This record gives sequence, structure tokens and C-alpha cells, in this order.
Amino acid sequence: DQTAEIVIHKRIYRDIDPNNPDKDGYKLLSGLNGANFEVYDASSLLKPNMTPEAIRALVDRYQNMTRKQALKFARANLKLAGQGNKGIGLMNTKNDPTLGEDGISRITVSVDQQAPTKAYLMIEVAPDPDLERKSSPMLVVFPVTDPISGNPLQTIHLYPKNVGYVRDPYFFKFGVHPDGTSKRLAGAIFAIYRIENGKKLYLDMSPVTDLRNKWVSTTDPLHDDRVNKFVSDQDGLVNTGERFLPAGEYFFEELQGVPGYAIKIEIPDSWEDEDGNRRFVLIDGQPMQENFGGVVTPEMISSGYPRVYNYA
Repeated sequence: DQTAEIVIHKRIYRDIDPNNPDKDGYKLLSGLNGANFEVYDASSLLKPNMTPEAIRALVDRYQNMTRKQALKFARANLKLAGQGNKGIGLMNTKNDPTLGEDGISRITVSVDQQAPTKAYLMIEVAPDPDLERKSSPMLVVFPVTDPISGNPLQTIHLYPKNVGYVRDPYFFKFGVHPDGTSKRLAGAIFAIYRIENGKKLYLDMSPVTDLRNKWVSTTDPLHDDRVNKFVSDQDGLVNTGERFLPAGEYFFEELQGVPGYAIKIEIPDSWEDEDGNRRFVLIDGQPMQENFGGVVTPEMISSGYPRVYNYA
């Protein structure tokens, strides 16, 4: 009879409802390939003529189970179902050349668009050979009417949540004259390196595949087009911007100083300690104000802190 398509969009979010790609309380990073899901026919969980409220109550029950709990239930009681890309009931996230998106996986399932008699339970399993894979058991109950048309949806889009821990270093470069006056310096050229295995590797311009940055050894970071450069702006701000870093120790290296004139970055592995106190990124030992969103605000720019002083 009738079929519908369920499309999983596996993406990576930052901390501070499976149908919303604009998850409230979360924000997209940069698609995540290699995630795997098992899909079970959960139609036997439904009753004829059940209310929308009863469906919502049922969806919440399964959504609030852990994945291990949901697999134990489904494996014992349900059967794999649906035409997935790895097999019956088996979904692997891949690049979608049509959508131009990573993290895509599509499964075709039999549905009843006239009455709620078909439902499917979707649970993430082990990925393909530091990330919190926080997807939940997703109970998809058909028909799902779209709000605009009042008609049942023929395609369901799901956006399971995976959360990556990252932070966003920045600082302001100021120049200080011997007479005590001072100003923001524009045009300072920086790169970022780390001391991996006793050698310097510089943060390169390679795309953020997954959550991972790529790192290169170089003989000449300033003119190597592969090495991401960070330029102080008219407010003196040197900002990682779209670039982020995971936990660890790194350095801002000045590659071209401002005419007339080794910054440590310490990134803690959590936002808060055991005692609820904020853990700061340190810039040359100075605590660096920071948002969960990692955006350098106008107030941070006006504040101008942390500042690095360059002597004429």
C-alpha cells in the first residue's frame, strides 16, 4: 500500500524534540557521517482510535528511555523493518549528493496516512570505526500532518543530537608607547600551533571534517597558504571566529608584527568544575571571558580584555 520516507540528519551541536533542526538550547557547529541506526516496527505499540495526546504520551515514554534500554526492549519484542541503506531496518549516515549534506540516512517504511496505525522505533547503535553521541530513541508515529497543509507529511526529517565540546579563544592586541598612551593595533598576523610529540604543528586551513581540526608541520607559517592566519582588526581583536579548539594547550604565534613593534592558550576540558565554578580559557595566564556560543560580543570588544601589550 502506502509508503513514507524518514530522513535522518546527523549533525553536531553545542550545548547552550527530534523534529526541530533549530534545536532550542543548542546550536550547530560548522554533517556527521558513519552513525548507525536500527529501526523497529513499533505498530504493535499502537491502539485503534488512540488520541493525539496518547500518541504524544507514548512518544515521550520511549524518547526518555536510554538507547541501551530501548534496544533491549525492541530486540526482545520487535522486528527490524523498513528499507534502509544498509539493510532491513539498518541505517548508516552518509553523504547525500542530492541534498549536498553529510550525515544523511534514508529509510522507506510502510505507513497509513489516514489513521495512526503504523509507527517505527529508531535507535542509534555503534558508529563505524571525544564526542558525546546523545541521540535518543525516536518513535515516529504516522500519519504526521504538516502544520501548513493539514495533510499528512510524506517525508519525516529527524535531527538527532550529537554534542561536541569546544571553546573559542580570543584576545586583543594593544600597543603601549613609553609615554603610557596605548591603542588597539590593527594588522598583526598570528597563527596557532601546538607542541604535539615534541614538534610544532600549526592549525591549518583544512576543513573541519567531523569535529576534528587538521594540523600541519611547516617551515614558514606566514606565507604557507595552508596555515590559518588570524589578523587583528580595527578594534585590535584577534579572534578564532569560526575556528574552535578542543581541550588542551596551544599558542598564538605572532608571524608579522605591527610596524614599530608566543601567547599561551590553556583550554580546560569542561565549562564547570565539580563545585559548579566556571572554568576559564587562559590567555597568557589571564582568564578569558567566554560564551557558550563562543561569539565575541560588542561588550567584550569594548572591554578589550584579555589584552597583550606590544612595546615600541
